[PDB]
Amino acid sequence: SGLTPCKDSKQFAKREKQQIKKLESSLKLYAPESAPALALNAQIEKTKRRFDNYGKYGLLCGSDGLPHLIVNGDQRHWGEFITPGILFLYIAGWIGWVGRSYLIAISGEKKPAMKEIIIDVPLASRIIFRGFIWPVAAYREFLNGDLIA
Amino acid sequence: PIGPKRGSKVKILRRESYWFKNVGSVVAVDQDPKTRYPVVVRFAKVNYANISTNNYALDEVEEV
Amino acid sequence: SHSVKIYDTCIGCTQCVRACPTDVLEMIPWDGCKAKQIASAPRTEDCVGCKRCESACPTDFLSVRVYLWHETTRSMGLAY
Amino acid sequence: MFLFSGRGYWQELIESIVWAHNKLKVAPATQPRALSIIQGRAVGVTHYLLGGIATTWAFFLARIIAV
Amino acid sequence: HWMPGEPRPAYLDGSAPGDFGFDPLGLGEVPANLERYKESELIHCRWAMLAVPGILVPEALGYGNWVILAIEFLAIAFVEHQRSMEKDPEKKKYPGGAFDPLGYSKDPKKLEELKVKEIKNGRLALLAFVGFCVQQSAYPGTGPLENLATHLADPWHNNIGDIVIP
Amino acid sequence: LRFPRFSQGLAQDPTTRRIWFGIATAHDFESHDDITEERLYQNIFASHFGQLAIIFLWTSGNLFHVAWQGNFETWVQDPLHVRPIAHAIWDPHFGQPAVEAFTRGGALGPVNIAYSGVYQWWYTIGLRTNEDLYTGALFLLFLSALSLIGGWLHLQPKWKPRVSWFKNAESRLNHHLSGLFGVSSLAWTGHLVHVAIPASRGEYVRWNNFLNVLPHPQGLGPLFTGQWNLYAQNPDSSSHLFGTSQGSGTAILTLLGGFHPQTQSLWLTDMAHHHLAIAILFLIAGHMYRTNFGIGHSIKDLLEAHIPPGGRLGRGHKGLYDTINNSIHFQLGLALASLGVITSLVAQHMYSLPAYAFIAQDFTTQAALYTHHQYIAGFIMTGAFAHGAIFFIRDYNPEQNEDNVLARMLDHKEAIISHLSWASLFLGFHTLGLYVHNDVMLAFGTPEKQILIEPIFAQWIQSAHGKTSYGFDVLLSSTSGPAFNAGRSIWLPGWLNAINENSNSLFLTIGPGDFLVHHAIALGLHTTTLILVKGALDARGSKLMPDKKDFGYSFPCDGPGRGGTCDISAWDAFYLAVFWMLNTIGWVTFYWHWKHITLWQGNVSQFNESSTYLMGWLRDYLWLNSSQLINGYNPFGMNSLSVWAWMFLFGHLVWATGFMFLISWRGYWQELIETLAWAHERTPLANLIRWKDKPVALSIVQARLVGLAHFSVGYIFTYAAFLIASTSGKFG
Amino acid sequence: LSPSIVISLSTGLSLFLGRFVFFNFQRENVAKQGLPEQNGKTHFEAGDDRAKEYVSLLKSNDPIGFNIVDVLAWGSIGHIVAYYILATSSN
Ligand code: CLA
Ligand code: CLA
Ligand code: CLA
Ligand code: CLA
Ligand SMILES: CC1=C(/C=C/C(C)=C/C=C/C(C)=C/C=C/C=C(C)/C=C/C=C(C)/C=C/C2=C(C)CCCC2(C)C)C(C)(C)CCC1
Ligand code: SF4
Ligand code: SF4
Repeated sequence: SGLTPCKDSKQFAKREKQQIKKLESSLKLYAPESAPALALNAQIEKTKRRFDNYGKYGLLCGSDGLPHLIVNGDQRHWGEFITPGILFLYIAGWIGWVGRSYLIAISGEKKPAMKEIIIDVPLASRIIFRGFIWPVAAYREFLNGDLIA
Repeated sequence: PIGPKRGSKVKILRRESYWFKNVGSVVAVDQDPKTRYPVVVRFAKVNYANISTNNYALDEVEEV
Repeated sequence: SHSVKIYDTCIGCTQCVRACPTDVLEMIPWDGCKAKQIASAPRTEDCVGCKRCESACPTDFLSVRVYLWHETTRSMGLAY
Repeated sequence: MFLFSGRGYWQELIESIVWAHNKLKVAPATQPRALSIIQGRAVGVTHYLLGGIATTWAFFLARIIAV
Repeated sequence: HWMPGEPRPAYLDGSAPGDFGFDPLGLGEVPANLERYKESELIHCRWAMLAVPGILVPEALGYGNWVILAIEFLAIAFVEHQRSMEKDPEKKKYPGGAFDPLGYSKDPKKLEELKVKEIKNGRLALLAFVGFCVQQSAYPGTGPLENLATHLADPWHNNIGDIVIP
Repeated sequence: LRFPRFSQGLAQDPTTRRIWFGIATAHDFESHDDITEERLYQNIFASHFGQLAIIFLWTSGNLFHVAWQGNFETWVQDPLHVRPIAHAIWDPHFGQPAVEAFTRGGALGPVNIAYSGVYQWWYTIGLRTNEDLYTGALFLLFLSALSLIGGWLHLQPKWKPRVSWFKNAESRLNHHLSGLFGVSSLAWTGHLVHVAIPASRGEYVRWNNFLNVLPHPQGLGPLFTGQWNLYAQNPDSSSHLFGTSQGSGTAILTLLGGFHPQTQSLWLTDMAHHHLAIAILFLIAGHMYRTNFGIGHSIKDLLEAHIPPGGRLGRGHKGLYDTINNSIHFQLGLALASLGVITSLVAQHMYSLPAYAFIAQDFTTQAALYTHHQYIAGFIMTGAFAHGAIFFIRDYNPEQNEDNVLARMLDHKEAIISHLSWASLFLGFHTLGLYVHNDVMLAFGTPEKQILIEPIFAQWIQSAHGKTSYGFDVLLSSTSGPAFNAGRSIWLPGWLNAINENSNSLFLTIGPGDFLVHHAIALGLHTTTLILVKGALDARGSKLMPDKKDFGYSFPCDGPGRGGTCDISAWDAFYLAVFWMLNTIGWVTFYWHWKHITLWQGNVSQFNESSTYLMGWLRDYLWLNSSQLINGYNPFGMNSLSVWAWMFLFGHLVWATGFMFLISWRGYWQELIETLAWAHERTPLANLIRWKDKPVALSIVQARLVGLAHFSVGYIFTYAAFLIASTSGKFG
Repeated sequence: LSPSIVISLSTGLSLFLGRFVFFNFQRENVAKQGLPEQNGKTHFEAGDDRAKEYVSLLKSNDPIGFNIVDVLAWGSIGHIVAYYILATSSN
């Protein structure tokens, strides 16, 4: 959509050069072997590697020199939004399933409210491993009809 | 004996009650033919006034 | 003044009568409950509307209800 | 939000939220309650003072160090 | 029946002609809906059966492929309005009367067997028309007979792999 | 009975609450003493007449003051280098430097520059001199007098309409559709053809000669013979100068599309055709319903027969006709929703497709009209939801509407409310997170780490409309498509030329900042809807207060029992939603103003680069553009922007004053007034004077209303001052 | 090119269709839906003295009951279509 790749972005190169020039301005103030100078020299390399990696991944830059993210579902940009999205969904489902399974276990007690303050660690440690298979567990429970009260 | 047997589980049908469509345990029922709300029910959840006991009529209680 | 109404879900525990700071309510005999009594509101012209009576009713919903209405000197709590 | 508003609205909102939680058997045994009348006042003034004092602090410190 | 091992819906007992207990969506629960759907299905079957040879015959006779007006509008509107004016549920699906001078309604069992055969052939013709319509999209400007000839060139397979996976 | 005479309860009140509540409850006809349905309807009729009387008077003042103290004749000659004048200034407090500083335009004294855009509208519709404005003012005065006379006459006992006349819904719809909407548009087309177009082509048509001038050389011949194409031949040339005959055509009904090259507004021959088509459609649509002539539809049977056979909607629409007809708050709620939607649409369309000559080059006028009509829409929407809640409280009858769509609405209110909560939380969480991430990333000196997301879907829509700034090549942007070939020879060239001109506001270019601000707007809309819908659905009662319907629409609270019941009435849900409405409209107007000012300055890259983090908004928009406004008066002197600085400070003061009513509550002030009353009573030479009504503090509900009024007034005045000062300090 | 005076034979065809083929259908729906009502009563019997149906205009001597109202309703359709053909052509 009028976007150019990072590796061929003159404004991207200008941003990198300007940041490096600004960083090197403070390097001249200290002795070359001093600890502040050693710490500063490690910052320039980090900037260089970051810019190289951004160029190497085929990110798209506009007229500003800043990368843009395409989330329409293009197969060449699945790492921007699609790939991290499924990971977040899996992790959030794990957390939710563990939290839901803990409450059901203690609901049958005489005083279920007491277990919400003093957490039963031996009981909680067993349920934690069970969240690994939460997609299959939820898929099977939905079909059987036990998901909704 | 008039009313549901004590110890049973009952469902509340009163519209304005905090425990509408909830299940409670019968504590006692009054055998006096003049009492208007003899059935005494006890609930696990307290209402907004921190009370878990209330009296209901015969037609406000459904036996589950 | 305000309007105070008493309904038949009363159990006659006498808390509202003790909570009134203006002597509006009183208890009368009534064979409709175990306590054989029910509350009454004969002097509603002295009610100020502080609703201390409703904070004392223990039923699922209040057996004593206060509805605010035309306000006078007595119901405004004015001393000047 | 705490200074301008009241307690009944939030209790009713929490009622709807609790219904949606009950629908999926994730209803906590400790019934959620909105903050009391006195607590809602105390929360508002704390944030008010914190925000004002922090704004003035940052403004003064950034201005006077530079010049 | 439609697929063995599946319980049939209560409203499809296998007594109706052409019935095979097919309703994965359950769109025929209401009796009035079932009568309307029966009539609509019959009309669709008859029209498709009347139409398909009129599409095929051109290409076979070499006159071309399948790819006054006021009189036509008047006639069709009048015919459809007059059909809609009928009130009997049974006469709408089968009008009989003088419309069948050949008298093929004399025998009851033969009548029912004819009804089943007509329903089956109507479903087949409807599927054939859907096939024609989808075929025209894949190969524009090519009639079905030319497609059959191209299949005769390579009688191996229904050439969907050339389309589904380009 | 002394005051108010319509309420006995308030008349007996011995305190100052009597006056306040007499003022506040004056127009609530349903709560007055000894009211009836007939009396209520007749009062509403008379009130509507009185309202129509005031609109015609307000319009006449503008015309009279422009004609008497304006420079309309001078502005017409050179529209692009003259400042419109609203009225004159006569203030005895003025100093000598202020008298000379405000003397602008061709006037000989202090004047006010008009930002309402009436000069352009009147110029476009055919007025050219002051005598026309005077005649218009006289006619509007006559109309106002006629409205007042009609109202008085229909308030008389002999001419009082009956209740059954007002409930005749089928006859009213026929007359309002065909007569009010169709004939009016037809008459406006007749005006445009007869007067407006010949005036735009250099010919003067007035009352004394319009019966001797043919609007078209061929007259009415082509219309009856069916040769309607002769009315579109020889259209206006692209070199035409507005108001002069150079390059003018002879067509009266065209479908060119695009903009006039000189005025940058829609062609005058397109408006005539558009209004003709609209008038014909509305005239045809007005014969649907049944009247005394034995043909048509009945709305009662139309609703009753739309019931899905599956039973997934209950009984369907049964009983809704009487529910709508017998309830007046239901009628008012439906009018306000449509009015708000079309007001928003007007605001969105008037800035991108200007209709008036020489209004696209007036930068202050165009920014004021968008902010004016967008703030009104929010208030109308809040009113629609408030009157829906009032209807649910008052007019709803559960037995009549059993198991229809309304009962099923009330049945599952918990599911609707809990989902708007999820949508609002999701939007707010993620929008704030992205904004803060960008803020931190740029604060640490590494702007290349920002999360910038291109709004691909809106860009695709723009490309499908014919914009070629993205290269998607879809639909109208594709020359080989079926869509392009259909209209290539009717309207496509002009529209395509106009849309690809990047100097106007037709489908501007968008980026990540537009994405973020659009999602902020969506969050605001969802949250305001959530508050209003929760109030409306919980108006009848909830678990905390099952019998809320017995206490009316507005009441203070239900005491401190059961944990506390502040702000529990349905009136308090409306009062909370006004803050969110103001916040959302503020976001919308901030976005519009910054984008357009950056476009006008020629440095559109500044918005494209700074809008993505929250420090850019505060530094490059508010701090940067308020430099000229606060310099209205300084220790050295003053200029013509001093009034806007004074308005700025005045709005700040009122907004800050509203906080006192919103935060501090009643019990403190009554205890203060006790001591004040004692002190007055025990003072020599001053206790000879006595009050007649005892002083008391403001009621619980009244204070919320007062604080809200202060808050809103300060908000509006401050933003108006800032907007006008910033936009007119650079472009005039 | 047939002119404006001849193409308006569409009015004749519309009147023919209104009286002979579409007459029965229109009368059935009119009686099925009936007069508009407010609170279970028609507009005239509820008090509105200007909502009484006109029966003098409905009195017709036609064998099937064709009326001037139906004449106007069915002839208005013919003129609209006639001008649609005259306008769509000659572009
Ligand atoms: C594990 C517990 C748990 C689960 C399964 C849910 C599930 C749900 N909540 Mg929820 N909620 C929770 C805890 C939980 N909540 C807590 C503790 C709070 C108070 C902070 C809320 C406050 C809340 C609101 C205000 C709303 C929901 C809503 C919802 C529903 C929409 C989906 C969603 O994620 O909303 C988003 C949920 C959140 C943003 C909550 C934050 C997540 C918390 C921090 C996780 C806490 C986990 C806890 C420590 C478990 C410990 C387990 C351990 C013993 C092993 C969904 C059914 C929405 C709805 O549909 O209406 C009811 C809604 O509007 N929730
Ligand atoms: C031809 C018949 C006719 C006409 C013209 C009217 C006209 C009117 N009636 Mg009415 N009425 C009629 C028959 C008619 N009635 C009949 C038969 C009945 C009995 C069934 C009634 C019963 C009745 C009642 C009970 C009431 C009215 C009222 C009104 C007035 C409402 C004002 C209005 O709509 O704003 C005019 C609105 C528009 C023209 C359209 C606004 C919306 C559009 C979409 C906006 C378009 C704007 C456009 C872009 C131009 C703006 C730009 C510009 C600023 C430059 C209006 C004068 C009300 C009243 O009393 O008013 C005094 C009222 O209460 N009528
Ligand atoms: C800047 C002020 C402000 C803010 C941030 C909010 C925010 C919110 N309001 Mg709100 N409101 C405000 C002013 C504000 N309001 C005012 C002035 C009024 C008028 C009185 C209202 C009236 C109002 C109503 C009537 C309603 C809301 C609701 C909401 C919530 C829904 C919006 C959303 O998406 O949540 C986004 C969430 C956030 C912005 C919270 C972010 C906080 C972060 C994540 C915490 C980070 C962790 C923390 C720092 C660690 C703790 C450290 C320790 C030292 C404390 C949201 C929390 C609605 C609600 O609650 O229903 C859902 C609702 O119904 N508001
Ligand atoms: C900017 C907002 C604002 C303003 C102006 C005020 C003003 C005031 N507050 Mg206050 N307050 C505020 C916000 C504000 N408060 C907030 C947010 C809170 C927290 C809830 C409080 C809490 C608070 C408390 C708790 C108390 C006050 C009190 C007072 C009064 C102090 C005594 C006095 O007369 O002062 C002098 C008055 C002024 C400075 C205002 C007038 C300014 C100019 C001179 C107006 C001149 C206009 C002139 C008459 C011409 C008008 C003519 C007309 C035709 C237009 C004063 C009126 C106290 C009180 O009751 O009095 C003892 C008190 O006890 N306030
Ligand atoms: C053609 C076209 C189109 C279309 C579109 C559309 C179709 C849209 C729609 C839209 C819509 C569709 C909207 C809506 C809205 C809504 C609203 C705004 C609502 C409101 C509501 C309310 C206000 C309520 C009230 C109430 C209540 C609450 C209760 C009681 C009752 C009542 C009613 C009163 C498009 C553009 C695509 C494209 C181009 C062309
Ligand atoms: S409202 Fe207060 S004064 Fe009135 S009866 Fe109740 S407790 Fe007594
Ligand atoms: S009003 Fe309440 S407290 Fe008083 S007797 Fe009745 S139930 Fe008891």
